[PDB]
Amino acid sequence: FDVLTFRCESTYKFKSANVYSSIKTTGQVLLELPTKEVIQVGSVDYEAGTSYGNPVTDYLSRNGKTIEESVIFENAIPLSSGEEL
Amino acid sequence: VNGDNVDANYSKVMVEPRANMKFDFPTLKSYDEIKQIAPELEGMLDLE
Repeated sequence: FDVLTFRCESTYKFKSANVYSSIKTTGQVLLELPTKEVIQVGSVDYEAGTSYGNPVTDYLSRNGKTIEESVIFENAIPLSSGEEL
Repeated sequence: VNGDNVDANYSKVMVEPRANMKFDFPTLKSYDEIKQIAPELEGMLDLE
């Protein structure tokens, strides 16, 4: 595999204000073939108790870019102006 | 997982060194040691 997209979901439970009592992080990992077929390579199965952060997301926070769909313009354009609104 | 408050307690506090300027008069030997270095010379020279 050359590139992998991790489409992931998490379930946190808390024990104090910013510590976690349990983390369950599952998800699917994905490969784009040159024939544009998407086949799953493997899975994520993380589960821990009494943690302070999610390792799975912190690994993806630094070692990859997010698949960004909300692409923001450089200068936002106003649609209508005046008192009309 | 274990938090950034814990892993600071994994590194050890090293000691920076300073200088220890003393004055150090020459180290006086003990008197029973001073007579093994010099034998029966006692009471012979006038110290004045």
